[PDB]
Parts: sequence; C-alpha cells; structure tokens
Amino acid sequence: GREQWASRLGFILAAMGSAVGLGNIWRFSYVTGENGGAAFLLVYLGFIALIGIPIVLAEFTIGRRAQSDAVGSFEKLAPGKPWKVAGLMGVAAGFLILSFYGVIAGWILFYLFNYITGQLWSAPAEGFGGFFEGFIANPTLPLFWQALFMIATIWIVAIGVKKGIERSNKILMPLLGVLLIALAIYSLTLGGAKEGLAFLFSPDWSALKDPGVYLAAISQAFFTLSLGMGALITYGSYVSKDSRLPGAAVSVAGLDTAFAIIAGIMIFPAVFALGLSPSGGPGLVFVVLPDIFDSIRLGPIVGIAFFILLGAAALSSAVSLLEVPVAYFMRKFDWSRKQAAITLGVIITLLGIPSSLSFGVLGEVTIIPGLNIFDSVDFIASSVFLPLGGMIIALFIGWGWKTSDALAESDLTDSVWGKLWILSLRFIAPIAILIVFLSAF
Ligand SMILES: CCCCCCCCCCCCO[C@@H]1O[C@H](CO)[C@@H](O[C@H]2O[C@H](CO)[C@@H](O)[C@H](O)[C@H]2O)[C@H](O)[C@H]1O
Ligand SMILES: CCCCCCCCS[C@@H]1O[C@H](CO)[C@@H](O)[C@H](O)[C@H]1O
Ligand SMILES: CCCCCCCCS[C@@H]1O[C@H](CO)[C@@H](O)[C@H](O)[C@H]1O
Ligand SMILES: N[C@@H](Cc1ccccc1)C(=O)O
Ligand code: NA
Ligand code: NA
Repeated sequence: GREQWASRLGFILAAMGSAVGLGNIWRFSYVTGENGGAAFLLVYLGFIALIGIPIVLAEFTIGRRAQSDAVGSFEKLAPGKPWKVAGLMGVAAGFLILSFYGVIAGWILFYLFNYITGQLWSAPAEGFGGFFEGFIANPTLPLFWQALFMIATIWIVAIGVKKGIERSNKILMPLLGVLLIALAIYSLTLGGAKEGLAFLFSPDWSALKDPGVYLAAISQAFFTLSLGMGALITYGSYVSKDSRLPGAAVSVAGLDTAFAIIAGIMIFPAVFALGLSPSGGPGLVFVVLPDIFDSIRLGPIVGIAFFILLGAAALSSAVSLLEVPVAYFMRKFDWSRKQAAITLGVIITLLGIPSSLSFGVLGEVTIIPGLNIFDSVDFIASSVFLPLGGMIIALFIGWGWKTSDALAESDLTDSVWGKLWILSLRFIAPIAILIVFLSAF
C-alpha cells in the first residue's frame, strides 16, 4: 500500500520544495564567497547543466520505474548487482546532511524568534557579528531550536506523503522568491554594487588553478539539487506515469539556479557595502542580512518575513532529507511511518549535536585533517557521498540498462536530447566527477 502524490502538481512541487532551501541562500553564499565568486559560479553553473540536470532526470526515472525506496530501487531493477551501494550511500548521506541541516535551520528559527520579540530591530551593542557568534558559541541554546526544527520535520514526514509532504503551502516558495528579488534590488543601491557584481560575475581564472574549487562546485551543485542520495528517487517513487520527467528536471534545476543567483545578487553587494570579507564563513548571511534589514525603515518586518519564508523552505528540504531513511527503514524492517520518522528523526537530531557544538566548545576538535566536526560531516556527505552516489546512479542507467528502456522510462525518444542525456550519464557526468575526484588528491 505505497503512497502516491494525490494531486497532479504534487510531484513537481515536492521536488522543487526539496531543491529550494538553505543551500540556495546560506550555503551558496558562503561557498561562493570563499571560492572566489564568478569563476567558481561559472563552473557551478556548468555542473548544473551538464551533470545536474541529467542525474536529476536519472533519479526521477529510477524512482518512478521501481516504485521503491532509494536502496530498494536498485534491488528491484538490478537484483543482486552492486548498484545498490548508491542507495546505501544515499541513506547514510541523509543521516549526515540532516544532522547539520537542522542546526542551520535552528539558526533560522532563533533569528525569527528574535525579530518577533523585537530583539534585533536595532543593532545590538556587540554588533550583528558579535550577536551571531555569541549565540552559536552557546552550547545549549542552538540545540533547543535545532530540536524544535526537527520536531516539525519529524511531524510532517510521520503524517505521510499525501497528508503531509504534499500539503505544503504553494505561496511560500513564490513569496520567498519575490522577497529575494525585492531584497536583491535594494542591496544594489547600497554603494558596493560595482565590486559586488564584479566579484560575482567578472571571473578571475587564477582561482580555477586549484582543484579544490572544482570539488566545491560539484558539491554545491549536488547539494542544491538534492542529488546523489536518492532523495529524488524517493519522491519520484510516489509518481505515476502521469508525469513528464524531462520538464520536471529542467524546471527543478532552472528554478533552483534562479534562487541561488538572486541570493548572490542580494548578499554580495551587501557584503562589499559593509566592507566585510565575502569568505567570512557559514555565518555570512546571518551577519550580513540583519545588517541590511537594519538599514531599512520597515526592516523588522522584512526580517520577520524573510526568516519565515526561509524557514518554510528549509522545512520542506529537511522533510525530503528525512524521507530517504524513513522509506528505507519502512520497507526493510517493516517499520511504520510514524515509528521510523520519530526514531530516525531523534537519532539524526542527536547526530547533529556534535556538529552544533563545533561552533563553540568543540571548535578545537578535528575529524578530517584541518576541519572541525561540522566541516568534516559536511565534507564527507557533500563532497564524497553525493558526487560518488550520483556517479554510480549515472553509470547505472548508462551502462546497466537497455538504451530503449532508459529513454522510454524517462519520457524521451531517440532524439538529439535523448542522445545527449544518454551521453551525459554514460560518459560526460561520470568522467567529470571522476576527474574532479582524482585531481583533488
Ligand atoms: C518560531 C517558533 C517559536 C516557538 C518557541 C517559543 C518559546 C521560546 C522559548 C524562549 C527560549 C529563549 O531562551 C533564552 O533566549 C535568550 C536569547 O533569546 C537568551 O538570552 C541571552 O543568552 C544568549 C547567550 O547566553 C545570547 O545569545 C542572547 O543574546 C542573550 O539574550 C537566554 O540565555 C535563553 O535562555
Ligand atoms: C520593490 C523593491 C524596490 C526596492 C528599492 C529600494 C531602494 C532604496 S533607495 C535608497 O535611497 C538613498 C538615497 O536617497 C540611498 O542612500 C540608499 O542607498 C538607497 O538604498
Ligand atoms: C541583476 C544585475 C545584473 C548585473 C550583471 C553585471 C555583470 C557585469 S560584472 C563586471 O563589472 C565590471 C565593471 O567594470 C567589468 O569590469 C566586468 O567586465 C563585468 O563583467
Ligand atoms: N537541496 C537542499 C539540500 C538537500 C540535499 C539533499 C537532499 C535534500 C535536500 C538545499 O539546497 O537546501
Ligand atoms: Na537548493
Ligand atoms: Na525547501
């Protein structure tokens, strides 16, 4: 008795709701800032076109054909073949990513609370920077808001696909977009527009000499597209043949890129106007945006609206993150949805506590040489499991399927686009991920 999307637009809006989240604003900004900007952006955009869209369609095709979880899709379509490692890696990536994703979303709820209680209407005495560092260094305060955000995530996933995940408000994502556009226009009028736009669109190829820039670009591309972990396999597994998968993949990647680019047009001209370093780090948007809201007269209102709509997008993205282990645990151990959502959601919440403490008392600890627990967990998930999982997924359709089956199940003919998509999965995307891997070591 597997669930299905009740409405016709349920699938595409859920995929869009999974893609558009904290990766478009919070992560895109601080990764672009510390990687040089425009040159990193063009590689990132190229990764979205030639690798992201094909592998997104790949995950859709696997999910709808198999009607199973991320791991079960490989067992059903290729029994006893080693392709199921991608789903296994993807389930574990759901644990690691959601562990720290709920921490950052806990920052969102905390800032929303401070605007609703009138705390951040004016600049605190310690400054918008010192206020942010004092809150993340506090050992217990972020955990309370992290747990609060996880309770919402657990609640939606436990309610179900039809009654929970699908029942997301269809105005919040367009309202987030309209506000980002309105905010991007305003930051262009703050004085740092020339150097901010040059940093974002005028590329310096000297940064591309580093192989690590390519690894950050492929990681952000996979991360922002909810790609390489079976998250799109799971949402595709609730779709009937009613849908057209090609247009869904292009619309998902096209909308996700628009959110990211406009976020950069909002953030970076504001960074230069404030004279701050764009390589500030994970708290970049949390220091820049409240300082931009403070310059507006109706600033507190924009801040309340911004963090509500951003938290709403973070909620729908964390739901798809939790859905991957929930669906896998329901099939494998015959767990109910409620027990899988509660038990796995509690475990993931505790897993993220050490990464939350990395910003404070555990700042000295390393796991991956030179990286704290937060950066170590983000690195193995975003830079290792997602690109490798996406590489295996591309090779699965490219070399483990019949060509006619790959095109027919993906709603494509043997046309120029059908051949371009098969070429990407067989060669272009896997070799690109492979070359990015090898050069980074
Ligand atoms: C959006 C959903 C809202 C539902 C939740 C509503 C109930 C919220 C309960 C209030 C919890 C507030 O808890 C209290 O917060 C304030 C800051 O806000 C902290 O007060 C102080 O502590 C920390 C550092 O110690 C500082 O970052 C902060 O600037 C300072 O004001 C208290 O140390 C904390 O105990
Ligand atoms: C629908 C969204 C439209 C948003 C437009 C916001 C532009 C704000 S103008 C404002 O005028 C001042 C001088 O008059 C300058 O000093 C400021 O730098 C500048 O910010
Ligand atoms: C939504 C607003 C979009 C604005 C896009 C601006 C892209 C041009 S940036 C950069 O600015 C410098 C100005 O001198 C030049 O040196 C560079 O050649 C040029 O590339
Ligand atoms: N795409 C989400 C992050 C995500 C990754 C993997 C699965 C689901 C969601 C974002 O950009 O916020
Ligand atoms: Na995204
Ligand atoms: Na979202």
